Amino acid sequence: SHTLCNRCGRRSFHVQKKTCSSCGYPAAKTRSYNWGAKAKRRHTTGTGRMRYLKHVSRRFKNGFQTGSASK
Amino acid sequence: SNRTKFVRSLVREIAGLSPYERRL
Amino acid sequence: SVRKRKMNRSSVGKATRRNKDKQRKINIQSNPIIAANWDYSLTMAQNYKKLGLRAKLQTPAGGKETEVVKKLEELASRSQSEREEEWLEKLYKKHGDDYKKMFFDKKLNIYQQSEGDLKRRLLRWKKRNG
Amino acid sequence: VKVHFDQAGKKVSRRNARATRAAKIAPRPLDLLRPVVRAPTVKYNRKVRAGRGFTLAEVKAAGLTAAYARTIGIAVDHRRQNRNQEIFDANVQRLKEYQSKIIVFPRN
Amino acid sequence: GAYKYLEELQRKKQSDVLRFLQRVRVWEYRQKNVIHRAARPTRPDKARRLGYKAKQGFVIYRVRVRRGRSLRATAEERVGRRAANLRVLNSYWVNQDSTYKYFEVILVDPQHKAIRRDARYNWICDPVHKHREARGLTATGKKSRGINKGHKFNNTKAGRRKTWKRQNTLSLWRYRK
Amino acid sequence: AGVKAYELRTKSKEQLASQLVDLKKELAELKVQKLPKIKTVRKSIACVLTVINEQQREAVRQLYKGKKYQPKDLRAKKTRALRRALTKFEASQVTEKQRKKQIAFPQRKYAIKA
Amino acid sequence: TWRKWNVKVNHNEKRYATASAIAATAVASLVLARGHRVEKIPEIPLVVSTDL
RNA sequence: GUUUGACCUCAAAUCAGGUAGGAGUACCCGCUGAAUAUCAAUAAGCGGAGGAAAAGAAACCAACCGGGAUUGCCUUAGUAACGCGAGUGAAGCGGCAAAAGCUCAAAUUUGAAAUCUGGUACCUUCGGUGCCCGAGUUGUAAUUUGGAGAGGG
RNA sequence: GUUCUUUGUAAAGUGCCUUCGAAGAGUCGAGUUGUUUGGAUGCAGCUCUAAGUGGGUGGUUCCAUCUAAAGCUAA
RNA sequence: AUGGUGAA
Ligand SMILES: [Zn+2]
Repeated sequence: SHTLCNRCGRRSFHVQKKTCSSCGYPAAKTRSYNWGAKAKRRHTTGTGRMRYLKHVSRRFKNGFQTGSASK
Repeated sequence: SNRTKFVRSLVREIAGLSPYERRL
Repeated sequence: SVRKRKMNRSSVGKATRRNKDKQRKINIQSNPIIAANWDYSLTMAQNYKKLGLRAKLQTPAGGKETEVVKKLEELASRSQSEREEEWLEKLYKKHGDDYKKMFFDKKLNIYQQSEGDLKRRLLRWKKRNG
Repeated sequence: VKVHFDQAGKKVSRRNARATRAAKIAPRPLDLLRPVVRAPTVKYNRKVRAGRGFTLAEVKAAGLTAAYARTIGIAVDHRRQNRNQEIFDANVQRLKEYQSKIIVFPRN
Repeated sequence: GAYKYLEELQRKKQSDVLRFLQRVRVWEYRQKNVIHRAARPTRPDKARRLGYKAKQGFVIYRVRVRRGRSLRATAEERVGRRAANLRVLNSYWVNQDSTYKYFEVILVDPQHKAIRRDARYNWICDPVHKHREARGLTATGKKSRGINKGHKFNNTKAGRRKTWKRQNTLSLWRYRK
Repeated sequence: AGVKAYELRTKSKEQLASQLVDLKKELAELKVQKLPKIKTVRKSIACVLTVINEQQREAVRQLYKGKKYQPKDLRAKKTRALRRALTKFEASQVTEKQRKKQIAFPQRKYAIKA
Repeated sequence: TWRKWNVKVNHNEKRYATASAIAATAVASLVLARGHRVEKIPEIPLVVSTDL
């Protein structure tokens, strides 16, 4: 009935309906609801690698400076 | 203001009477 | 929260900022005289009283001139353009001190300046030059 | 349900903000001179209290303009009228005392 | 100025001249899309008094809304959704009939350097002004919100939900009163 | 151990490419064996590639020297929200009337004792 | 979190308690019963010069 | 003119310079919204922002010898008022925290659209200048926002 | 504090005399229908639609206070 | 009751 979803890979992509019940694929918005507090936590930001969000705090501390050290 | 009164009179003559005013 | 735990577990490290002490300390940055006499050990009201100044103009809520002399002593610490000067000189030569005649000069008083303005400008020119 | 555990924290923050304002506004007293006001509601009319700002008539009678007065630390309120000679005289005297006590540094 | 004459003429809305103008303009617009770019406003006095200026950065849009969430609010929301890169400042009525009601909305582009360097209009470039119609900050939105002074707006002076929260909260101090 | 970046800074594009090719050949030869030298050559390859990229980026910046609308790659990476939030000059812009009012009646510094 | 933590005390009662505590210090026997090794103090209450 | 030009309108370009989705969501704003009075402008849903948001300088509050932006607290007060039944429930005045006023439409710069976007070459590059291009006259700058204000001496 | 520049018959303020002296319409308002309020107000579909010594809010002949139908603004 | 899931 369901199949792997490219966006999330949760194996919840309905074959007949061609939609993912978990992440809402292919809808642009990611499916989420307030009553699904555990569901939101399972997919809340920070559960992944956070390749870019991690360094934002460090960059802000320096005022987003650019260049190089003067040695 | 005299100018305002003149403008109001000019507009009154230009616009004529409204359909509800024409009943008078 | 999930993000806080991830950050704590991540090897990137926290962007630590220690500024609690700096909230209590504030340096005066609007007067050189006050800075030399201001004492951070005392409070705002105490410092103002020590300097001899009022920290409140209205009746404050709840219960409660050796320096002002320097402030008082601190209190004791335009021309005409070349073209304007030439224009004034032309009119002065053509009419001298005859302000009324100068006013009606059609081909020298290009700008219809009043008698008062003309005489004031001429007096300024005379004082500056002669 | 909100509990004001921060009461001490709020007071400390207010004091720190006042100290910062003083540091930035060291020469000035942090306050604008306010006029005396008689309240409506006869239950309180006996009480005199500070107002928002001096009326234009009072400022004119004090020998200064509203635009200049504001730069010297005088609150100006153009909404309040004047209907009492005693209050007007008191406000004029207060403004005169303020002018005689203020010291203004040169702009040079 | 001529704008006073325009305002006075527009005061007599039911004049036979304005009736002809309106019935011509509605028919002309009926052959155009629901939302389309307008070359210039049809009511220069209203736009000028609403803050519109004929300079690079301002945009005029005409939108048609079904008669019978006010109609002006719906028009503002639609134009904002379509004009995502522009900010809705104000709008005014321009026509009506038995089937449709037409409103004109003026938009300012904050990306244009003319607006950014305009001291009298650069305020809209602040991110807090994004989608003013969405939060009902426009003239029509504020009017629908009941924001005003006096007893007639005591229950809706500033925030109908905020007062309910304030009167439903239980304030407890460290030392009980 | 390995190559030094400070030595490779002054090398030319052709010399850097030749060094990269030699390092790649060495890595390919070592892969057949399967040995810390593999790590050293891998690090040298990365250093050479980084030096080449740095040289290319500075050359690109030089060709776009001073002219408006440089490539977005060289533009600031601060954040999306800071490209908006009008710059200092735009924010400081003030109408002539307000400037005249400020000049006529600038905020004065004063104290109230006498 | 809204449980009572602070106790309101009359200001007059607070001053009374402070005065009683201050007075209690004047009795050496009472101070001795408090556990302080005041057995060798030259005088009670102990008064010292301001240079301290 | 059995032509050639001014515009206005409408399309297109792998055109140059730009922005929009979405994520997060404790607080903010709007819409919608249950389990005739009550749970209720709650729960849930949708859209839109920031470090705060909204509101904000009265077609205000008062009937006084009057107060004078908005906002938060105590008080007003469990009062007025209502549903007079269970129950809901304000607001002025008063004290406190912090205070800042302004910008357009409106009456001719007409003795000079004096305004502004963009391209180009430089410099002291969050911008400035010479030139060009285009917008603007169906109004871009200064002068006025009721506290009046404007032409003159 | 230190150093170069201003200028151009350039821009403002004070008191007096003089000649003038604009003000957000399908908007206010009434009617009706849905909606909210403990407020009878406000919100909302639609017929009509207001005046400039005019209009809104309050009471015993009216007297008191502002000038809505645009917008910005830290605490 | 609100929002979703699969099932002809
Ligand atoms: Zn999926």
